[PDB]
Amino acid sequence: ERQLEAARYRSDGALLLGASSLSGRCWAGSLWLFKDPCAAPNEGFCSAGVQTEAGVADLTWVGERGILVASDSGAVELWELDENETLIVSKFCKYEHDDIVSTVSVLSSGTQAVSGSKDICIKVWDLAQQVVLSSYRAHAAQVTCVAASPHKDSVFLSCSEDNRILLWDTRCPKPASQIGGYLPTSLAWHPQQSEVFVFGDENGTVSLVDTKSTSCVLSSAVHSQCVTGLVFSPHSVPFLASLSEDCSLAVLDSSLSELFRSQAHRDFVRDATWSPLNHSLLTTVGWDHQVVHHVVPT
Amino acid sequence: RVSSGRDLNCVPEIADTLGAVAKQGFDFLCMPVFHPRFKREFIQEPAKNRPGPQTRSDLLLSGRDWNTLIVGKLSPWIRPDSKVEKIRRNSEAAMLQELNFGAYLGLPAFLLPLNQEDNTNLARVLTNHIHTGHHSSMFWMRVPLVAPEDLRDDIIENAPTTHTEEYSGEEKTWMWWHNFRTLCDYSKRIAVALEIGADLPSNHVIDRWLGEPIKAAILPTSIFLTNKKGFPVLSKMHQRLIFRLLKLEVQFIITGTNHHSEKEFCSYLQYLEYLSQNRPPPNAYELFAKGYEDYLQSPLQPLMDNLESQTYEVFEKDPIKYSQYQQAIYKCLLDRVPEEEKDTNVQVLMVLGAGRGPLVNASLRAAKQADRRIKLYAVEKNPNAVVTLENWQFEEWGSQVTVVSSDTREWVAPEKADIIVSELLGSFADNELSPECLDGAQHFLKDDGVSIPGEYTSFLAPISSSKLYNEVRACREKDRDPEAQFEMPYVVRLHNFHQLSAPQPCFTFSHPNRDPMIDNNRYCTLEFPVEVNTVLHGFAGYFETVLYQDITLSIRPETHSPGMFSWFPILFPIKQPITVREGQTICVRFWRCSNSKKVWYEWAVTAPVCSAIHNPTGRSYTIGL
Amino acid sequence: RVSSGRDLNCVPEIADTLGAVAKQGFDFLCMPVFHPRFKREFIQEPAKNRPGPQTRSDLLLSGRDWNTLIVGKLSPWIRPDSKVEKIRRNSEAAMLQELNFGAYLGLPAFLLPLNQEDNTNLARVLTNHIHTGHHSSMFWMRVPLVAPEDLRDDIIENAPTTHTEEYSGEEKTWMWWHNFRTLCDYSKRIAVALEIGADLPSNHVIDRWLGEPIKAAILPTSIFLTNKKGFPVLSKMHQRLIFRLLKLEVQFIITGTNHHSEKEFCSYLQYLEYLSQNRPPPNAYELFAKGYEDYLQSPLQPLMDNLESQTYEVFEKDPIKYSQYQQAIYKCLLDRVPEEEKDTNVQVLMVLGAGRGPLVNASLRAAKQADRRIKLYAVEKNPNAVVTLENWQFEEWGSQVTVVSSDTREWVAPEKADIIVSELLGSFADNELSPECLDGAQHFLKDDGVSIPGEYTSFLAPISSSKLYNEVRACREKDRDPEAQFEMPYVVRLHNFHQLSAPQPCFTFSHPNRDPMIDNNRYCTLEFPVEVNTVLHGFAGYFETVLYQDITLSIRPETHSPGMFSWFPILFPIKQPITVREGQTICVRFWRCSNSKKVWYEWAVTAPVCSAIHNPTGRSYTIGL
Amino acid sequence: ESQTYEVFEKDPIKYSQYQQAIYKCLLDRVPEEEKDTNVQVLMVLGAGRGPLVNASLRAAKQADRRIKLYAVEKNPNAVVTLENWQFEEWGSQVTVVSSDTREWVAPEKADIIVSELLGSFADNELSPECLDGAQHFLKDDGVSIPGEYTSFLAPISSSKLYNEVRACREKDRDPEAQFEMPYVVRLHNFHQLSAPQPCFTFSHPNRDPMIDNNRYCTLEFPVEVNTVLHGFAGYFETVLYQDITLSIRPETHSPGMFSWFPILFPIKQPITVREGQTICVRFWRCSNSKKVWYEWAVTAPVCSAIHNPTGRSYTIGL
Ligand SMILES: Nc1ncnc2c1ccn2[C@@H]1O[C@H]([C@H](O)c2ccc(Cl)c(F)c2)[C@@H](O)[C@H]1O
Ligand SMILES: Nc1ncnc2c1ccn2[C@@H]1O[C@H]([C@H](O)c2ccc(Cl)c(F)c2)[C@@H](O)[C@H]1O
Ligand SMILES: Nc1ncnc2c1ccn2[C@@H]1O[C@H]([C@H](O)c2ccc(Cl)c(F)c2)[C@@H](O)[C@H]1O
Repeated sequence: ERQLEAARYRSDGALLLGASSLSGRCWAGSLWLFKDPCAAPNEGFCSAGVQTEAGVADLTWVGERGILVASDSGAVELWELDENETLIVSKFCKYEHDDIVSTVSVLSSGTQAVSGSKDICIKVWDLAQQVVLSSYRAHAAQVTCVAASPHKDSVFLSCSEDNRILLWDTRCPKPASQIGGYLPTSLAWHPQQSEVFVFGDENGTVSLVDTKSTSCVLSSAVHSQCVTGLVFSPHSVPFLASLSEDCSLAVLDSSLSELFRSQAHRDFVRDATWSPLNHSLLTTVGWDHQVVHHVVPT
Repeated sequence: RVSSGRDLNCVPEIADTLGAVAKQGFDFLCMPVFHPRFKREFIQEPAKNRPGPQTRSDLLLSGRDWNTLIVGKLSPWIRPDSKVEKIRRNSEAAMLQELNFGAYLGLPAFLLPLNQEDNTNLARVLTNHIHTGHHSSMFWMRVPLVAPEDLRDDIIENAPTTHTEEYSGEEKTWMWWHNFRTLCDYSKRIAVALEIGADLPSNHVIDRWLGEPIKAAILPTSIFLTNKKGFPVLSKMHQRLIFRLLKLEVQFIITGTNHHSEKEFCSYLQYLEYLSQNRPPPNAYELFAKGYEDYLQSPLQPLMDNLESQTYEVFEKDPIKYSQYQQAIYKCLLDRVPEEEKDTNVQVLMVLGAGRGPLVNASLRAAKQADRRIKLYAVEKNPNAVVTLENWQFEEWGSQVTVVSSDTREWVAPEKADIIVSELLGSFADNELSPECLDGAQHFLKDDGVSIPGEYTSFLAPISSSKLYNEVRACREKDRDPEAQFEMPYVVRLHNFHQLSAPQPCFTFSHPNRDPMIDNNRYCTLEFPVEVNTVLHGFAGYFETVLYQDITLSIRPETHSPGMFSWFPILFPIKQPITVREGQTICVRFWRCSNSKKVWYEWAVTAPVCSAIHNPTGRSYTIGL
Repeated sequence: RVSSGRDLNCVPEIADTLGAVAKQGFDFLCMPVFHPRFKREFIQEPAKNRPGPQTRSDLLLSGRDWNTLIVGKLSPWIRPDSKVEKIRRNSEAAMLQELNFGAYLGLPAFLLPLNQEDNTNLARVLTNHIHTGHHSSMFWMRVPLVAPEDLRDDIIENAPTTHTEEYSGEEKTWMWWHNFRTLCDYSKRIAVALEIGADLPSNHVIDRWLGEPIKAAILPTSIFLTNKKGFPVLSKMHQRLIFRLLKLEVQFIITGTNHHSEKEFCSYLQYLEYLSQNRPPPNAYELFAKGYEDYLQSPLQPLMDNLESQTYEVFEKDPIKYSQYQQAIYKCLLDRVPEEEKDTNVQVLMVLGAGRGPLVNASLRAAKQADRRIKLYAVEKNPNAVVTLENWQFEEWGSQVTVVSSDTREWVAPEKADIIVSELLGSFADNELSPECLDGAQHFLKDDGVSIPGEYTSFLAPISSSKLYNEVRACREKDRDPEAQFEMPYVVRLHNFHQLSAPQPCFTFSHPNRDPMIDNNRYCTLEFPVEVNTVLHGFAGYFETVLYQDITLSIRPETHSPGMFSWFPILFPIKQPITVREGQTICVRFWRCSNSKKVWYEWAVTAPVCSAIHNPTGRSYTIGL
Repeated sequence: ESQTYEVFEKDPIKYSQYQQAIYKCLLDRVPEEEKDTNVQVLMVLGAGRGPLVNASLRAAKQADRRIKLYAVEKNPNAVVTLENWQFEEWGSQVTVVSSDTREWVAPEKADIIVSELLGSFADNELSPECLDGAQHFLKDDGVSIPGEYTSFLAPISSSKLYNEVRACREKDRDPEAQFEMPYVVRLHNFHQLSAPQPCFTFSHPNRDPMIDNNRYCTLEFPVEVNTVLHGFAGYFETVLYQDITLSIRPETHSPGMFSWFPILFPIKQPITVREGQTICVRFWRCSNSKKVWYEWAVTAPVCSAIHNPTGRSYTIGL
């Protein structure tokens, strides 16, 4: 597994890595836990490691010991670190989607998750009951990104290759609503203004949108290629880490101005996780098998 | 009976996956040739210098498994019609890279999706791959009956799904395909993989695909209902569509995930097999013509050419045709000779164009059951068939039959006929030149003589068939007009086509013919009302004949003689296909032309648009006199 | 094993005769279609009005039997070249009547005799049967090795048989055939039925038939000697001719009455099966050639085209080719690195055009055998083959092999090479453009670096083969020059041909190229002594390559590497056959031409007659740069 | 051929525009305080028989600036004219170079490159490839004259022209290859169905790391009449230097310039178009290492086949 797909820091600072082999003889995936982020991604120096039967398109921490994974086989899978946190064993593997599950997001309560897929469907999951509560054929093309509301279970965002950014509220009879330019590729809810979000497009542009007066507030030509990710810093006045297929990491302020720029990666930058311990430390992983630990000038 | 494939978008280990698919009973596997998520960069650094092998090795499977079991697929991220220039350029290099790797592997088919209106650059890139090297492989365009945008759930508050009917708009994915294959110059290597959704569209949407080259039908697991004992089944409306696809011999593809885990994945395939074994039983015509489906042949010219022995044998194997002829002569003998003249009045029967002798034996069988006296004359110009007749005469018939080795138009008959019996008709009734032959024989028929058949009429019907139009297109030859193939009729068992309007009569001939002037030349205008949106490619031709009073023969589908499988319909192509919208009228013009040497047809379309006059002066096709 | 037939001029009852023939073991029956003695009239009264059936009926055998078991026969009285006009006129009508009846019957072959010098009108009447109606049938011309006049007993007192050797006179029956097939315009439907006699002529006479389309060999029962047990046997010279005929897969025919009475009749067939089983055994080169005999193919262009995975697989299946390459690399390392430097010296080896890695594996086996250190670079411009190389490098080779996905003429190498190894040669040595590819790699070769191969030379030989001439002629295509097929080389496993002179070297290339300016363009003149009377139809091409010192590869017949059969010879045809008399010299000219985009050959014959210059400026054929 | 150069040289307007473009550039590059010290290296790429060398001489006399000319030309037949001109009139001032601009290893670097490598469809004579190969020897602040060029397409109707193309059928080739290649024609009896819209543009010098002279363009032409579409007229516009320009686009045509006629891209089958409909055309500029070609398709109101796929009927030699 050379292609690093995801990097997520948990509360204490343990770094979770998601990886897959996108070439060569075998096309499988792997999950890893590094209680020492500096030893990443060396397999001989990890705390926990598992080999999944298919690739890892997306993942999310579920609490502190649970790992929800979007698989290439069309399954949504839940893994669980044991008592000692030395093994990552499987709890459920449910094949409900009819194609690659490309995106996954844990809803506010940590009791439900929203999955998105190349099969055009968005599913809501009850993690404990291990079943699908709702399936929405809302888009007209591959679901690119699904991002749950930081505080409401019935609220979440979706974007797709059909050029639609949908704002969902499952309390309405028609849950989804279209939000007001190229195809939407990434979504990130603001952690402070919980009625504001950012989205990245396939042309490199990053936009700031307001949920109430939905008509797009600010936009910046950040990248020369597709925006793969937008991750907010743990600061009270947070910074936005934007990552791209242009193999570069950017760090923006609140006016979307570039403060930091890292061209350390030699391949696609897939994820970015800000450390809970040092808020100026941001970790990015890429298809070049590099785990790059950055020191953002906050 | 059912050739099936498994569509996967996840193949962790190809030998392992192929072993499981084969175990499940599938004949083939559609899979990605590169990892579907492995986006590659061809222009910008540092992503363009990505090391390592770009995909798995060709050594993983044997050459025969690559040639027979694997159908490649284009990576979902490849978007040659993207509105972003960079994505478009990267997607063009990636598309050629995937198609070339597929050609390197010797794959028998490669899938490419039509999932939007604009596919111009996808078509240009595929046309370019076709015009490079000498690979020769099939291309399968994945195209749904219903676009995703038109089958979505009505759950977007500020974008409602329109519940009003839009006739043309419901056929949009047909236009997707039509434009794509028009841009690709009707390549015979480009075909349709029709994707079948959960809720079938209106009949007119399903019928847009009649005549289209459908090579595959994609059945997702999510469309299957669950039966009494929990096994996957399909709706009755879906089942009928399955039966149509079985007739075209399509390859069924199962896509999606296993949603019937309690019954395993081969259950979906086993249900398909059940519909295949228990399909509505076919007719004897379907049993007979098996092998001749849309195979173009030249219409026989038994006047100009001497038919071969085995050609006579195939046309003689028609019990219905000869029993109708026997019944026609039987009835005529009774109507001519009353019981008080049962011995005194001998009837002079002249079989004109006797062949190897099936009509002479029908004339004998009709005289035994009618208990009438007959004097037979078997006239035949083919000296090869006359050998058969003269051996029959010497060994069985005797003095009763006089075999004449001559053309009916030259023969100076010693006696006059009470009845003339002939089989000088073709699939378009007068295309074998029966009027000219029987006209030349009228001088020796009694002033009260009966011709059997007494009348014949040809029928035309406008048809749509991109498969047939491509078949005619392939009949181009050296040393002749490069478009002469479209200016001549073909005899073909029409299979994958759509009849756009009901057959209307074209040309009729009555025998004997009184009217002083004769003139076997004709001119006919026909107006066909079309109730569908379609593409006109030619006209199907048929015939009806009155042997004697209520005894008749027909190949006009609606009145077809039960059991008569000999004559196939004829097809008059047109050089350029014509777009026709619902409610429009197709107006065709047919002329039957002739000089002292040859007879021919000429034809033009005059509405909704004009075509050129086809076969002017018989420049590409004539029937020898 | 031996496909046989029975020739009869007496068939009293067709089914009984057929059954008897089939009981004896014959696959087919040559018989008359009309009674041989039944002379017919077409012009004069009263004999023209002869009644009854003119022959047996077609209803006597199934169409399947007429199509596979009967070979028709021209009646011995039919003489279209008679000096008597009446006989000439009747014979034309009867010849058409018979050929037409054979076509009516669907006979797979029809025999016609060439038993005199002039058959002009026989040819004209056959050509006109071929241009009338619907075809497929084969015409077997019954022509004797020795004319009856030349083998008659010397028992005429006032007309002695000539005892003088007449070189061309003894070959007169070949000219009977040649003139006939020249008049009939080399019809593919016209073949030879060669008749063998009691006395065989000189080898030159037999050799006249090399390259001719012999489809049958007629063995009369009177030519068989009787062994001590009463069994029919053949002379050792006749047995040699039979082995020659088995190589061409001719159908053997037994004509004449049974002359081994107490020894039954199937004994003639038993003897043929005996010679067939006890023939000189085919070699390993003959084992692999099966099915490829005289089948024309386009020579591969690995620089212009990306070879397919299965093409790489056939060219790797040559153990002789790679054992020679390994031996050449092994010997070279020893000459470059002495034993005292075995651990401190690293040899930079570069495989240029590595394909799927067989030369990389051979380099690895040679460095281990020699106990020397090598640093490998595998250069390959086909990105699909680079996939195979990179999956090999990751799994087995490791860092020792650096895989370079590039064209050798563009690569900016990070180091110089001690040895360059390549297999960029084709069937005519430089036809894949190895000179231009290795010249482009010379800048990164050490001033004292070795090239494997270091040298290659193409060879040419004039050939006769009317069979290959007709295969080339059939390659006419639309949308191109009607003669382009004669101005391009073909890779063909030459089988039915005559080599008319020993191969001679044509073009030679050395690497590294010490000669400044040098130029890969060539002009060569060759003079080929010919000792036979013949017809030239083209030139076979071959090659020899010196990998290193005395380690060589060759496809030149006299120096052929035994066991290496991946490469078949090339064929450079000519537009028009050229007559060559014994003692004459054939002089050919060959050019190797080029610009910055293309390379091609041009050629002309200048003696004994000139031809046009073939492929001027690569108008019909170029090799892509 | 000699007489072909003679017909294209007979254009006083074209050469006076070129003279004015070089005159303006010399002033903008060399201030009055450097009138003698700064000699300007002018490289005429594709000098022909010498009308641009004389325009470069006429522009240096009226601008009163010092120039060192290099007349590069690959046609050895035209080089004979240039070398006789050099010996008899120009002298040491002009260095005649017998080479392709893409191969020439220049001794010096150019301040200005002057070229006439344009055709009726702007880049159809392969000017982008030729000037791209000459960029290595242009100064880091060098000026290319012309600096820019754009081609223009317009849908046309002409049953007379469609019949003329139809008559260009030949033996030994595709019977429809005549409709898959452009023609240079003085368009007379025709109807322009919609206003010309720009197609492909090239800027010299070209910075962008990737280069790629390949292009793809979609054009939507609004048609206000009922008509029959038979092909597309092609024209060009070029910026020699700032406000000095040349054009064959009818509406902006250079007054007096009669040399270059418009180009015509035919279509295999005529397309019926009703008033209010939009003709949508797609053009691609394609290439390999050996040749460059165009491919084109109509996509509205109805689709046509892609014309000239892979340059099967027409290619421009590199
Ligand atoms: N003017 C003429 N005068 C005398 N005979 C004529 C003509 C023109 C055609 N014929 C013959 O009619 C037969 C008929 O078409 C037929 C009969 C039976 C079978 Cl099964 C069949 F296939 C076809 C053929 O045998 C033709 O040779
Ligand atoms: N200028 C160039 N630079 C880099 N590679 C180049 C060229 C020109 C050709 N090649 C390659 O040489 C190989 C050789 O012909 C070969 C090897 C092995 C087998 Cl079995 C076989 F059939 C053919 C092919 O793989 C070609 O792609
Ligand atoms: N890559 C190259 N390197 C060097 N010279 C090159 C090229 C390509 C073309 N040329 C020359 O440019 C001239 C130009 O087209 C021209 C100039 C003047 C008149 Cl009047 C005219 F008709 C045409 C011709 O003389 C061509 O030979």
